[PDB]
Amino acid sequence: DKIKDAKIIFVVGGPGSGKGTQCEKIVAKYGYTHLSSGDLLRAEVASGSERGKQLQAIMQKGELVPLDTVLDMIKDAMIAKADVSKGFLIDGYPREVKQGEEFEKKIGKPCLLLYVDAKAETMVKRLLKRGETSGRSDDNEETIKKRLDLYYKATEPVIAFYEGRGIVKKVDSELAVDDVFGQVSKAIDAL
Ligand SMILES: Nc1ncnc2c1ncn2[C@@H]1O[C@H](COP(=O)(O)OP(=O)(O)OP(=O)(O)OP(=O)(O)OP(=O)(O)OC[C@H]2O[C@@H](n3cnc4c(N)ncnc43)[C@H](O)[C@@H]2O)[C@@H](O)[C@H]1O
Ligand SMILES: [Mg+2]
Repeated sequence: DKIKDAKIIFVVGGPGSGKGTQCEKIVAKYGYTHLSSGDLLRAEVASGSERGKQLQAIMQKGELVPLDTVLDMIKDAMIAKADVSKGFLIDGYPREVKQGEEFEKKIGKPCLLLYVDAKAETMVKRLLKRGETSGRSDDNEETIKKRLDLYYKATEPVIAFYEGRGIVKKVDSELAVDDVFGQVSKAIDAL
């Protein structure tokens, strides 16, 4: 039960808002264990498994993969690091209110949610630029629009939920990367 007593930080924001970017800075500075739902899912794809093929199809459409699948991947990763971790940074989960609730039922309660806030047009620009070079098949304009629609519909209520909980710190991800990280640092330092 090292885990349920562990420091757990949720990182929530739209596609291309800068979640991963900020999380890499957090890792370098604070040394937290970075668990990205996207990275865990893409790792399953990379394994060549039949599960991986199914997840790949879902992610290519810009849709949410089943709750149990991603939560179980995250839980397993947390357990594998429970003895050595300085704290957990959960990046890209939860993306619906039910994902937050099941995480609290099966794992533990977050002490902080970092709301990486960016405008829709900013996210589109960022993702199209990244899509010029990235290995992501979902960085195309049509799928980008689907990802955004899902974000506002399903994931923004997550932000509202943890605002009601009282643990959200909003960071302005339209500033320069280091400037955003200053706000991130402020929030983490106050823990
Ligand atoms: N919980 C879940 N449940 C069900 N399904 C799930 C799930 N999680 C994932 N899935 C499935 O997996 C798919 C992929 O999800 P996932 O990969 O987890 O989420 P994502 O939001 O699509 O991730 P991105 O990498 O696109 O965005 P990011 O916010 O991390 O931005 P980044 O820092 O890279 O930055 C983006 C660009 O902007 C640049 N940038 C960042 N910040 C700045 C800044 N301040 N100024 C200028 N440029 C910046 C960056 O250099 C970069 O080029 C989902 O669509 C879904 O299908
Ligand atoms: Mg990311």
